Amino acid sequence: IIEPSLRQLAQKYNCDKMICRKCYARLHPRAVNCRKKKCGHTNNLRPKKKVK
Amino acid sequence: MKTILSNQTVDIPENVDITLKGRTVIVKGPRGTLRRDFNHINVELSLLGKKKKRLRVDKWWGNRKELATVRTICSHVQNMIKGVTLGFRYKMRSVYAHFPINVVIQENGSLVEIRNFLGEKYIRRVRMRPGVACSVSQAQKDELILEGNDIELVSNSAALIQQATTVKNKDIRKFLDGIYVSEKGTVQQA
Amino acid sequence: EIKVVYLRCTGGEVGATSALAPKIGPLGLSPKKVGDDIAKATGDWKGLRITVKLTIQNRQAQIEVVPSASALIIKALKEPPRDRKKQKNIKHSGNITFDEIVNIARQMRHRSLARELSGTIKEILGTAQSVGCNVDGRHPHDIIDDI
Amino acid sequence: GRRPARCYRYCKNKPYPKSRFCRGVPDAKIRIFDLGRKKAKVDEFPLCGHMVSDEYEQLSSEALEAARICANKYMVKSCGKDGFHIRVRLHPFHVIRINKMLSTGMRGAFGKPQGTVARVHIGQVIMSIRTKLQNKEHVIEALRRAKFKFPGRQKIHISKKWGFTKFNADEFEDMVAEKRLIPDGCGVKYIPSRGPLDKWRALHS
Amino acid sequence: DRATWKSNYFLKIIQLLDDYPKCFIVGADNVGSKQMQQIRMSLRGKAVVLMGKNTMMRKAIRGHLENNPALEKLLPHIRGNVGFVFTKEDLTEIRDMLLANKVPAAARAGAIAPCEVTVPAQNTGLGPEKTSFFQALGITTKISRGTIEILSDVQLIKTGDKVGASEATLLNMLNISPFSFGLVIQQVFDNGSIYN
RNA sequence: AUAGACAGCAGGACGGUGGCCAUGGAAGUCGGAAUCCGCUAAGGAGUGUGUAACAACUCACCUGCCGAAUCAACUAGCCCU
Ligand SMILES: [Mg+2]
Ligand SMILES: [Mg+2]
Ligand SMILES: [Mg+2]
Ligand SMILES: [Mg+2]
Ligand SMILES: [Mg+2]
Ligand SMILES: [Mg+2]
Ligand SMILES: [Zn+2]
Repeated sequence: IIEPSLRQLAQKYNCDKMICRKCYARLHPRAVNCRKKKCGHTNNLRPKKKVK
Repeated sequence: MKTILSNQTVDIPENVDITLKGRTVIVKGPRGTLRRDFNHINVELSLLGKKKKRLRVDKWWGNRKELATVRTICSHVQNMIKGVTLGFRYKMRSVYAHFPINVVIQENGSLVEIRNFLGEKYIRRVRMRPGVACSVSQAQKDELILEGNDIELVSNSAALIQQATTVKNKDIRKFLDGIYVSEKGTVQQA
Repeated sequence: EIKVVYLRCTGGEVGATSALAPKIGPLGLSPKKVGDDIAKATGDWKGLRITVKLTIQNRQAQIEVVPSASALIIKALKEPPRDRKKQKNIKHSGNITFDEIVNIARQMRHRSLARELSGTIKEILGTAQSVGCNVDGRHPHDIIDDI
Repeated sequence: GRRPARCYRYCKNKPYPKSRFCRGVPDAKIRIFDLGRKKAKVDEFPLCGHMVSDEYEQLSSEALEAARICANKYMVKSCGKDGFHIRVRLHPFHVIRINKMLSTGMRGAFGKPQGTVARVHIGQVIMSIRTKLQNKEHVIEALRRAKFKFPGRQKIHISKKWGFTKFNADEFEDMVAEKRLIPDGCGVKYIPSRGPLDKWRALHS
Repeated sequence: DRATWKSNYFLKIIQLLDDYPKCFIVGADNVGSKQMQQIRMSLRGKAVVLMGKNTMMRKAIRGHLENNPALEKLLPHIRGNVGFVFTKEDLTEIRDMLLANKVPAAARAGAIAPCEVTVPAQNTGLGPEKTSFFQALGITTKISRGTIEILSDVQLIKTGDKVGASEATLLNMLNISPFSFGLVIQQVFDNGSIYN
C-alpha cells in the first residue's frame, strides 16, 4: 500500500480537480470557470469523481 | 479607461547587484548571475537610491490587460533575487504501488534515467534544463532534489520529469504512480 | 471499575430498538431488561422520551431520571390519549397557568442550570410558543406586560 | 404529433377564436390558470412578481402549461405549498390551423384546428405570483425558470402594486384604514365616495 | 441592527469602566464560548466578563480620556484577544482564585511548553506501535509482558520551545494534559497602576 | 468599510433542544409545517459533507494579524462558445 502522505500527494495531481460539464477539461480544485474556449468559459463545473 | 500611472517597487538586498540594459534585467548575487529580457512589455524600469537600491516598474496609460504585467515583472525580478541569493530547490517524490521507480542520475545532474515505471522495459531519459542539477536525496529515499537559480528552469525540469511518468489507458484515480513535486523551497534558508 | 452512560429512552412507550442495544448487551444486562426497568421508572410521562443517566460499578448499578424542560403536560392539559399507532397531525396545544412554570423553574434553580429566574422565565415562555402552548393568550403580549 | 412551435410563433393571422364558425377545436393544454393559495386574503400576499413579454408573438397552450408547472413546482420547494398564489394571465383563445399533408396539393388548403395559442403584446403580463415580501428572491428565481418554456424574450418585473390589486402598495394600507379599499376575498372592493348614503352608514357603523 | 448593536456595545463599555475602576486584563484565546461562559456562571455576582474588537476598545479609551487621563498609556499596549474582567472589592483574593480558574481540555497543539513534564512508567494497555520512531529520536521503550516500559529517564520534551506534533499526539492518546486551556493574566489596571 | 471592510493567514461556531408532527431509523441536516429565547464577540431551531441513528468535519455569524477600498445581482456594446 502507498504511504498516506504519498497517497495524498499523488491524488493532488490526479484526483483533486474540477471537471467541466461541457468539454470535460481537468481544472484546478478552486476553478469557477472552465479555461477552454470551446465551452465559452462555462461555469458548469463538477468535482472529479472519487473512487471511494 | 486608461490609468495614468501604476507602479510597484521591489527592494534589493545589499548583497545583490542589479543593472538595467533597457528592459533587460541583470541580477548578480552570491549564487551567480541571472539575466531576463522584458522587451515584450512596454514599461519603464528605474533604479532608485544609492545606499540601498530599489527597482521601480512604471506603466503609463495602460488598459486593464497592460496593467496586469506590472506585478508580473516585479514577481519575476523577486524570483531572480531569490535565485541568486538562496537558489531554488524543488523536491520530487516517487510514488509507486508495486514496481519501485529506479532513478539514476547521469552527466552530473543533467540527465535523469527513470526505470521500472509501471513495470515497463522503457527507460525514460529526461534532460534537465541548463543550469539545473538533479540529484537523489540521501536523507530520505524515493526523493529527488532539483537545484537551480531560475525558478522557471528548475520548475520546468521538474515538470518534464513529472509528465515523463504518466499512466496511460488506466484509471489514474487508482494507479497513482509517478514522480511528483512535493516541496518547493530554497537551497539556502534565510 | 466505574462507568457512566447517558442515554435517552422513550419512557412510557416501548420501542422495538434503540441506540443502546449494541452498548448494553455486551456488559451483561440485556437491552430488553434495561428498556423495561427504565420504562417502569418513568410511569406517568407516557409519551415524551425521557433521558436517563446511570452509573455501573463492579457488581451493581444505580439509575436516575431527568425530565425535560417542561414535561408537565398531561396533568395540566385534559386530553384523552390517542392509540399506540399515534395519529396523523396531532397538533397538540391548550392552556397553561403560572404556578407550575415557576415550580419547575424553582426545581431548575435547585439543579442550577444556565442562569436564574429573571432570564430563564422567558426561556420556558419561548419554548411554550415553540410547541404551541399559551399562558392565557399569546406570549409576546405577556412578555410586554411583565417587563 | 405537434409541429414545432417555430411554425406558429408570429401573430400572422387575424384572431380565430373558437366560435360557432370554428367547430371541432381540441381543448387547450392549460386548464388550471390559478393555483397555490387563491383564497389567501388580499393582505396576506402583498408582494407581486410579473413575467412580462417583450415581443408580439403567440404562446401555445402547451407552453403556458409547462411554465405554470415549472413555476408552481419551484415555488412549493422555496416558499411552501401555500406560501403564494400563481395566476396565468394569458388564456389561449387563438386557434391555429394545420393543413394535413398525408400522401392533393394546395387546392382547398384551408386547414383544420390544431391547437390554441395566446397572442401576447409587448408588455402584456404572462403570469403573476403574489407572496410575502421575504420571498421576493424565490419569485424572481421561480419566474426565471418558467422563462425557458417560452419563445422570445421575457422580463421579470416586481410590481409596486399590492398583491393582485390595481392599487399601489405604498398607499394600500392607508386606503384600507380610510375605508376606500374593503378586502373582498382575493382582491379588494373600491368604495367610491358616491352612491346612497346608507352604504356609507353601514361601512362606518 | 448592527449599528444599534455597535452603539449599545459602545455605551455599555463606557458605563462599565465608569462603574468599576478595578480590572484584570487577560488573554482569552483558544478557549471558546463555553470557557468564558463557565467563568461567567462561577463569577455571576462578583465580576463581569466582557470583550470585543480592539477597535472599540481603543475608541472607548479615546472617548473617555477626558474623564480619566490615566488611560492614555493603554492605547498601544492593548493587543490580541482581550479578556477584560472587572472587579470592585478585593485585589489579592481575586488574583489568586482567578489564577486558579483553569479548565481541563484536550492536548494543546502549538502552545509552547516552558516546563518539562515527566511521564510515570506504568502500563496503559495499548496495541502494537512502530518502534522506529523511538529508535530515531532516542527513547528506549521495551515491550515486556504485553505492555510498554521505559528503561532510562529521558526528557521527553524541550523546555520553553515550540511543542512538536509527535509529542502532542502522544500526549493526546494518554489523555493526561499538564497544560490546559483557560484564562491567563497579562496586565492589571487599578487607578492607573501596574502590578504582576 | 479607518468604530478596520474585502483577500489571505488562525480560534470560537454555544444551553434550552434530540423545538413540534411524522418516521423503524430521523439527535440542525429523508418529509411537512413552526424558524423562539437567558449567554456574550458570535453561534442558526442550520449552508453543506457525514452516520441506521449518533458522533465527526464544516458553513453562516464573530474575534486575532492586516491597513484601503471592496462585495452581490442585473443590464447592453464589441468579441468569443
Ligand atoms: Mg481499461
Ligand atoms: Mg504520474
Ligand atoms: Mg393568414
Ligand atoms: Mg424565453
Ligand atoms: Mg458582457
Ligand atoms: Mg460569431
Ligand atoms: Zn470547458
